[PDB]
Amino acid sequence: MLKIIFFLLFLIPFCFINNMYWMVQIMMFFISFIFLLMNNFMNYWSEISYFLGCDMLSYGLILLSLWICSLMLLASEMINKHNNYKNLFLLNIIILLLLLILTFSSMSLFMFYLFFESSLIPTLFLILGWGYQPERLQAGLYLLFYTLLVSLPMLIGIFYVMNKIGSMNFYLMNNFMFNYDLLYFCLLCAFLVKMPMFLVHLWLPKAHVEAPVSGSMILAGIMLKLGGYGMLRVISFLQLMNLKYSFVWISISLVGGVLVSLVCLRQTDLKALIAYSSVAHMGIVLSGLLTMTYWGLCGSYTLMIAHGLCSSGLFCLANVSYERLGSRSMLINKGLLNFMPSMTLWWFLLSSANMAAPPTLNLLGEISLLNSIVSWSWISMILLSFLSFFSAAYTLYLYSFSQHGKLFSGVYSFSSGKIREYLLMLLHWLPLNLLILKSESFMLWL
Amino acid sequence: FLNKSLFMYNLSTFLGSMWFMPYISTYGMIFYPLNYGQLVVKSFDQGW
Amino acid sequence: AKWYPDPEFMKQF
Amino acid sequence: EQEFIKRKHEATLKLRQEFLKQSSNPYRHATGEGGTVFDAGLARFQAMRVSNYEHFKPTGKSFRTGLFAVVLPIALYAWALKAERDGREEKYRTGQVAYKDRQFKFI
Amino acid sequence: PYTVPHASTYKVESVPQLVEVKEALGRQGLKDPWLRNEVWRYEPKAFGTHRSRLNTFLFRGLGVGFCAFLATVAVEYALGI
Amino acid sequence: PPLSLKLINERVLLVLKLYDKIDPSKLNVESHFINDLGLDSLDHVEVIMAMEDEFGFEIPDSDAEKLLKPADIIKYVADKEDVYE
Amino acid sequence: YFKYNQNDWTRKGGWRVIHSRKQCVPGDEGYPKVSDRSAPSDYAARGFNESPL
Amino acid sequence: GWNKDYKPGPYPQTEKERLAAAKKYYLLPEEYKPYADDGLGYGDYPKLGYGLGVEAKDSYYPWDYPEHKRNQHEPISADHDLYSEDRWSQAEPPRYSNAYYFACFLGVMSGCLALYYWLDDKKMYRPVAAKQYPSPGVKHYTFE
Amino acid sequence: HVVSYRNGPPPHSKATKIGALTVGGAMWWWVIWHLWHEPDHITGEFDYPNSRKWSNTELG
Amino acid sequence: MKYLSICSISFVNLISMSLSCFLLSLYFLLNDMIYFIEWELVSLNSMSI
Amino acid sequence: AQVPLAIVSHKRQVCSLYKRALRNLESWYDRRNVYRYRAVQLRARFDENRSKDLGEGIRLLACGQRELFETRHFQPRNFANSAGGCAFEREVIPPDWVLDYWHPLEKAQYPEYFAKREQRKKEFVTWWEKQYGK
Amino acid sequence: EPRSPMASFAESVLNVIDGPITWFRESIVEPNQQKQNWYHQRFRRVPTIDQCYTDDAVCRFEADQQFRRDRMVDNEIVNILRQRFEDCTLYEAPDHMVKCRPLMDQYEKATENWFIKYGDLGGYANAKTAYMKQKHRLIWERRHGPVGSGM
Amino acid sequence: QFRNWAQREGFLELRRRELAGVDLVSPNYVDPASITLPSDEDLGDTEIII
Amino acid sequence: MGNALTHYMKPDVMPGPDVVPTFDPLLGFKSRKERVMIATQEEMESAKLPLEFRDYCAHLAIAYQACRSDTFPFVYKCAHQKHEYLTCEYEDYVLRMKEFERERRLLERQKRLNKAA
Ligand SMILES: CCCCCCCCCCCCCCCCCC(=O)OC[C@H](COP(=O)(O)OCCN)OC(=O)CCCCCCCCCCCCCCCCC
Repeated sequence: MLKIIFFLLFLIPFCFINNMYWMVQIMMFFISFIFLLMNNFMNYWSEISYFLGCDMLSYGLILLSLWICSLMLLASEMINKHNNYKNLFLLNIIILLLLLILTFSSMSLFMFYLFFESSLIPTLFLILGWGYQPERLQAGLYLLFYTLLVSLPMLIGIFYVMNKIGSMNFYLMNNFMFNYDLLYFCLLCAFLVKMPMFLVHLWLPKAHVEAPVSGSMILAGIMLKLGGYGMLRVISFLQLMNLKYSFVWISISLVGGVLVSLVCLRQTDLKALIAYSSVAHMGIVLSGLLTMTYWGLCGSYTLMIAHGLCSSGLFCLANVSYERLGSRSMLINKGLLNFMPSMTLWWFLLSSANMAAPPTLNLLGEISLLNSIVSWSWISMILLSFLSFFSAAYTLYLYSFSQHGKLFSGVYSFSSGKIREYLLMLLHWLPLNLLILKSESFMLWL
Repeated sequence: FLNKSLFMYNLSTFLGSMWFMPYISTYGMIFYPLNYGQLVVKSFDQGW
Repeated sequence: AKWYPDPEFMKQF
Repeated sequence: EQEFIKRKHEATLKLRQEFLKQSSNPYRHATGEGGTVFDAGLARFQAMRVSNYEHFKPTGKSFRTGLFAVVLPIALYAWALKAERDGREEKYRTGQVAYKDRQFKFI
Repeated sequence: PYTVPHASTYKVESVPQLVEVKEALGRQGLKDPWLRNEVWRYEPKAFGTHRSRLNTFLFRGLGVGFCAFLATVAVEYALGI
Repeated sequence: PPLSLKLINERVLLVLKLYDKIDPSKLNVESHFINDLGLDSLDHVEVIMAMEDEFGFEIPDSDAEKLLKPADIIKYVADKEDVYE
Repeated sequence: YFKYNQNDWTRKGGWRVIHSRKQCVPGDEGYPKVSDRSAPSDYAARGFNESPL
Repeated sequence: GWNKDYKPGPYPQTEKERLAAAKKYYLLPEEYKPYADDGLGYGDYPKLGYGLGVEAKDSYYPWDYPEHKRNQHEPISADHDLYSEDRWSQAEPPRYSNAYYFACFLGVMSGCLALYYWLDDKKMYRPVAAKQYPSPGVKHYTFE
Repeated sequence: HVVSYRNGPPPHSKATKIGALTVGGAMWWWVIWHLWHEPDHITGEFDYPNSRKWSNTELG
Repeated sequence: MKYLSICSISFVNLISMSLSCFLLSLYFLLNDMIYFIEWELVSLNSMSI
Repeated sequence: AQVPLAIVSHKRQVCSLYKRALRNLESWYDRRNVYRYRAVQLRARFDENRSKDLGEGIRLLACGQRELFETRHFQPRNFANSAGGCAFEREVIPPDWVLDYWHPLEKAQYPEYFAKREQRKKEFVTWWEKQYGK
Repeated sequence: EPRSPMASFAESVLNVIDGPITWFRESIVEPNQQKQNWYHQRFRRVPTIDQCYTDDAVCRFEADQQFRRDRMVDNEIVNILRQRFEDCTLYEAPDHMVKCRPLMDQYEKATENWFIKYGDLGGYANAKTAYMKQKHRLIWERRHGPVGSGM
Repeated sequence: QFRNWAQREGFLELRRRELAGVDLVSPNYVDPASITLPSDEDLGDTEIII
Repeated sequence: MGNALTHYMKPDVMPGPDVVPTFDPLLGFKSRKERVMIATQEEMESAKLPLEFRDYCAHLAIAYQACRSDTFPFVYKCAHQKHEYLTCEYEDYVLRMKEFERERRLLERQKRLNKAA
């Protein structure tokens, strides 16, 4: 992936040239176009050049990250009009895109760890610099410390695996297997916190409500997918310890996602409800990963890609209504159909995508992740039916109470929808309904 | 006339309103999840 | 952009 | 108790005239920047929803709520999953089922 | 509300139902003040009676239906006996 | 439908002349319902309910206390029907 | 598309048409009739029997 | 106005602090009623609402916000989600207790299940012996 | 949207009365035509045997 | 469109589609045939979505 | 410019009980002659208790409200266009300033209407300055 | 051939449908098309994981790739057999309980053999894991008898 | 990803295996004569997993 | 009430629902004819008849399918011979009723067989 990385490395000096924000967006969408034309990847590692290569898993993750970052520039126009350090913001986005491409193109696990910890810094910069509330300092510190406290012993695990095997390459590490409990806990707890388990989620709504949309989308669409891609790499050589210790994580991640789904029914903040919605569907992803079935891994990767697209799309809607109504809640934003009627179509087309939407990739990820949990045990049926029922109970309450009913009758005059916002909502929904025609690039990574 | 509904009001209330399942599906049953959703918030989102 | 460090944030140091 | 109702009515009339003055303003509407009229109750509700932890103390009622609300269903559900999978694993590894009469062959 | 009527065109004694409920109230020893308000309903000229409305509802066009039945009897005998 | 103030006035005076507890004579739009006429506190509820079953909307209790003559009855009906001509 | 671009055996992802047997009443050609393609390999051929390989 | 400026403070424990808290929330001093500090209580927040619903409030009062049925600086009820017009709120009070509806429904279901599954082994049947089919080797005869 | 006060409807057109007679004639013509041509569905397509006065020599 | 009502346009389209589908349904009874077509989405563990 | 006051009188309570009792009575009895006969019967039942004093009147008011709670219909008749009906607030009219956010080519369809609107904006800002001050 | 007017109408509508498409194929599409040759791609047999050493990784890649390709080949073996059973069900519409029983027997035998070779390996199925499964299974049928009998 | 080629090879392997007596899916990964089969004295107490 | 109520009262007299004959045939030793079929299995499968409607006169249903396919969709011209097919079903139903009635008499004979010893 040297051409993409050098393209972005020479896209770096466009930040220092003024009035070039949309030019950087145009060339990043050109990168996404070229990366659409680079698809020839299969199971093993292809296009190998200077420790960089990808399989279908990493191809889909780089394509998702490139699509999210280009949309993020399109989403963040308030940086451009107020001139709120747009050069520093563009440089942060391009460097974070380099770090996410480099942690996804890693043939060895230590580049994945190194650029995975490097990607925490521009996200922390986005949190601490481009928010709007005094609790920015509470947000980036929770993100940084909840990531670092569990990601620091995983470095000791990495060096323990390296001494035992002698290499970090993902195929040479597939041959070995380990029967150590603490090695399993080090190599799992960092991904178990980085993608939120119910007991360790805390940092997620604090990082999401405070964060700017260009900063909430990179936490929702990706960077929870680092904690899924890490398990997709790690569980291959820790299968016996995973069969010893899966049931506690499956029980926690299936009780959460019901409790988490009951939380969203009793919350009024629009950005916090999508923040807890990221916990519940990747509770399904986390439950499907630790069952090592082939359908579990394939449907897990499908729901990672599709859930990233629909959660970033749902966080797109929560900032359009925020900048027009001054502050977001359920009470202020009640019934926006009479204010913005054309925005309501994307509101339902992306809130329905958060649950099982019929021609989207969210349903195809969800229909095959339920297969692994049902084939795992029949006890899990009771707490899956409640999970999906309460899932579409809360995610239809979002559209339901925000887009129907009487107006607030205390709001002032705001601007209407623009060409940028409808184009922004289109590129989150129509990829969810268009990649189902070639879902094997997002199902089969094996 | 003898108003038979006003006589068997305790039966006519049950035979009308769809054998009480508009009450059963809506009121009193949904209190149990929705109060329990606050108990997760008050004790484990920002509690213990 | 709406909130910036006020002197009340400056007071605790 | 009638004077309490009259005082509440006078406060409600003052807040109603304040709402009618501020919600129907030419000059606040004419700036073009959208927003909300200054409501104290919504801000207090939002910060009660966010900043609630500082009024939480370790009490046996709160410990009982956290025990029988979250930890206890997790414990029984993990025990049920472990018991069912241990029984099915003992049946599967002993040799009591055949390869043709086995559930969930993924085929 | 385009053609409001006068107050003198409504009489209680025209409608037999108001007559019988006034006779029942007179047996009870009480009087109803609002009994002149419902004179425009139960009116036999514009509105129909109970027996005529049921006959024009259930048996409507039955002579036309019997005439069409006899027409199909007449034309079906020429085609197939 | 289409309404005017004279139609509301004709309807209100027609249904008031149909009322038997009030005499058809000595009835005016400025006439008070309590002391000028023989109606008690409970007959005003019957007048308000007759207004409700005629004009198709129900009237609250404090608005029933606010109305004391046919003139503000016409004003109250014309407020909800929004004629204002 | 449904006449000349059917799901052939060489690819996956066409609209694979499977048709049922038509009934035969008296007055049709060959009324005493047994169902054809009764060999097991003839079911679901998708053009494999006419393949040059 | 931010979350650190407008915020529920500590539990008052003083009549003067209770009066200042009632003046802070636009709530009359008799009206204010703080949550009991039992570990899950709300320090310095009024206990409002908690009836049978927000739908129990009259819609004919000229509310400043008719979509929530509240005044301008009237503070929000603490469980405003659960008592809202969506969930678990009624206009009129219910006729019976909550156990009566479930008890009558489950009694009717228990009676119908018992009556149906008691009569499952005795089913009505016409006087018909058996449906006749040509399996090979019946040698079955008519009555001619 | 015509409206009449304290009175019935306005007198209807020729088309509605002609249509009402057409609906009644079509429905009752279909019903009476099917009671004439096929009266066998109401009583029963075949006569039910009593199965009580059957001779024992025929049935054995 | 901006000279013709949506209710009429959709009515003519749906009644022509219903007439065509009834003429299809008349042919399939006399034929007594069932046509079942499929489109391959994902092949996974010899199970085809 | 008055709002209703939250106090309630005993006369108000008896009047509200009479109105709610007649509403429940007409929801129970569909025909108008039977409803009028039962309304005169309820009028006699409420006229027989006028001569009592205040404490017995309060006790009879509480007993009547309790009994009306006991005999309340499961579907009372209510007007649909008023509050509590099915057809209440069928459509939500947005405030008129969204008409201020139209395109000028979209504003060109009603030029006399928008010029009249500008004249009423001048009249409204004059009215707001003379009513609520600066 | 036009026995009923409905069948004659269906034949007429099918002829009106059939005419222009075969004209457009035989007159436009079938001329001006070049005759190129494409071949079904054939693979050699790499040495299996039995001959591979412990430290060798160049041959574990080839054995894992041929194991994945054989898993794919057996996957459409079972998929084609399932479509043969389904086409038996549609073609013998009132008599699928007689004609499709041997086809169901071959399908059940194929599913049993597929689970014996590939079952319970998981998402990460190497050529090493299936060989260890086969060794442990053959040890179990040597000592304890066949799987499902007991012991 | 080899899916159309895998379908073509599926038809071809069902063509050859139906011609011979070899079953349609092989139950074994390799031939059992190449399996070394270590003895029970050599195994001793070793976990055997099916 | 009903015959099933008598099945709760007299199980040895009443046969029950959908009964097999449970008796050696030709007990009266009369000339009982053998029920034969004109049609065979090959044209029965060629006419796509379902397994439920394969009675001893399915060739009348075959002729009804021939008249349906001869005049389609106007199928009101075969109605009389359609009735002919129904009469065959009626005759079959009569035979079923005959067998059931014979069953009752034979169990009544079994009752006096219980009075035989
Ligand atoms: C635990 C055991 C199981 C319990 C299950 C639940 C309870 C079952 C109750 C069964 C009986 C229901 C019917 C009787 C209800 C009580 C009587 C009643 O309230 O009647 C009055 C009611 C109309 O109310 P009314 O006050 O008259 O209104 C107009 C004036 N105000 O009048 C009506 O509503 C009239 C209609 C009554 C319903 C019957 C209509 C059909 C009658 C013929 C039925 C079939 C008979 C033949 C069956 C043959 C079967 C082989």
